[PDB]
Amino acid sequence: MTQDRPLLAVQEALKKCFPVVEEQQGLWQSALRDCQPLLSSLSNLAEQLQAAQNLRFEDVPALRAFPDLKERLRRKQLVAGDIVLDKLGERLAILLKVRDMVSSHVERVFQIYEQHADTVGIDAVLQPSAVSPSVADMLEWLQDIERHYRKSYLKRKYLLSSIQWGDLANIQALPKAWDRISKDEHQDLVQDILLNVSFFLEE
Amino acid sequence: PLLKLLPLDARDRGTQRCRLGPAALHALGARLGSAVKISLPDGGSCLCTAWPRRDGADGFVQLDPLCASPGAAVGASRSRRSLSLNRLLLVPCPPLRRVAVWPVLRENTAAVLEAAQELLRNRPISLGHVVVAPPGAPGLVAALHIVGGTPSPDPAGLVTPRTRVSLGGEPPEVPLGGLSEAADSLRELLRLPLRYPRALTALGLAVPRGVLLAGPPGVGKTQL
Amino acid sequence: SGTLTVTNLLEKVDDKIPKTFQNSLIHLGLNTMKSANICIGRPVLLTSLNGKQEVYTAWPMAGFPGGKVGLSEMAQKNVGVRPGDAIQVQPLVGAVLQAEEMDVALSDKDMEINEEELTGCILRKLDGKIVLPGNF
Ligand SMILES: Nc1ncnc2c1ncn2[C@@H]1O[C@H](COP(=O)(O)OP(=O)(O)OP(=O)(O)O)[C@@H](O)[C@H]1O
Repeated sequence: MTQDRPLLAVQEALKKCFPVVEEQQGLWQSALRDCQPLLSSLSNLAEQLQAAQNLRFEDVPALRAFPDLKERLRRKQLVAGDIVLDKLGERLAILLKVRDMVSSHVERVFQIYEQHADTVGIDAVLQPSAVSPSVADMLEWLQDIERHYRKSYLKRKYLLSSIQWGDLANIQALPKAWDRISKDEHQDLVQDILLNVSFFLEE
Repeated sequence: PLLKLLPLDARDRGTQRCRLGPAALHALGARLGSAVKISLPDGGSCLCTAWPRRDGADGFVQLDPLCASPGAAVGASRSRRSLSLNRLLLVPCPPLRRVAVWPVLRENTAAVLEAAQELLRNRPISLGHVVVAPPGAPGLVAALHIVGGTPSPDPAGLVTPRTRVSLGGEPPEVPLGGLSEAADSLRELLRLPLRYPRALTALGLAVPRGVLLAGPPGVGKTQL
Repeated sequence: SGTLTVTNLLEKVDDKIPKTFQNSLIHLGLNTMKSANICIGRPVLLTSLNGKQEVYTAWPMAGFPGGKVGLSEMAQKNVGVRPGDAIQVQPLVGAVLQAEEMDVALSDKDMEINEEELTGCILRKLDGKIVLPGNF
């Protein structure tokens, strides 16, 4: 009765914390599904601009009656490149909002555990059950989710910050370095944790 | 009481987590995530966080050295050394207000400062310690050396999201004789393209840059 | 207090079972697993009447007829089990440790096989499997 209130104070904090992670995981997957045809379109524009940069426009005998074609074609191609990149900065702002509110909720959970720490023993934290995992497993899984979101955001931000229009082999390799970022992570991390804690959540 | 040492799993690699049994956590009186200083057997020490094993069995110790003394990454456990318990201590961590780091970068100031804040976010660190970046980390900082701090990290302390990060810096074979005559003939050529911070761009040309060494097979040309 | 009856596993249901527990799995009812103090995700030990044993992972099924352990057909061949027999289920209180050297004997002999990528297939599809001598 005296120790009844401290453990149920941490358990409703975990119950509040998990569906927030489910909602932002849906937001993250929608933004990552939107990012790919923009990168394919940017690779097509890099191909067209490198093919225009290879060529001289006075040795072609038909193209002497239009002696200003190069900067006009270059101007239109680069106006389409600025559209695609501004659309891509919008997706990066969505990923930043997801990262910030996930980290604030995880810090709130660890603060309420630090407040209610010494009253409950180690043996109350370590005890598992037939419907729920222990408190220490769920806190460790929340810390893993936070670290995965931080690392994936900074890898995608540095790849998006290395784009220049003076080096065009980089723009045609960007498409596969994005898939190499997505293939290097721990596959299906959030869904397994939510499937493990769903019996604790519904009860 | 003696505890064995085991190699770490694939989920503890680069997480700064020490996996203890329940009797050792009862004897230390530690909570989850509290700071444990491990005095290593072959000199040096490291700082870790206490987390429990899933099995509940007591008699085993695993450790991941990330905040280490320099040249004290001796946590490989091929020979299976045993550690005694008298070598682990529970160390209080006050929060900090200012740190001082010296960075070792991989092969501007704002990106190096942003990568330092991002690595050291919510960690316990001590003085004269190397913080090593985990593999696959984004950015350009490979390591940090801890120099100083205002609440004095000699019994260590915790960096917070609102602490300040500042950048200071203080890092404290066969001679073969017989080729003496030709060893300095090489320098009278090659010393002048070694003292060049674009000074010979400003005044001069370029002495040759294309030397050739010849000799019988065994006079030690590669070692020269 | 330990003797249950075997049955086949419920089909479908492959969107409510985490991907790391796919090839090592038994299913149980919630009141049966509440009775003989088994937790979710922890290993259990299965012993038949012949003395053959296996170590698997429990999952809350919420459905299986109360009193029915569900095993796959490779488990039923490995322990020696027809569907409709008796089996002894226990939880593990000891320790599980990382193996480092595993002598395996190939059965029959197909094309001698690239060994290193056969070892890659073994260590990719079988992870977290608790091994005993004499199991397949
Ligand atoms: N002052 C010296 N002059 C010549 N040889 C020496 C001297 N001191 C040591 N050595 C010997 O010479 C060895 C160096 O051999 P090294 O590989 O440099 O030969 P090399 O002349 O470059 O050979 P190669 O003609 O096959 O390229 C040393 O390991 C040592 O055994």
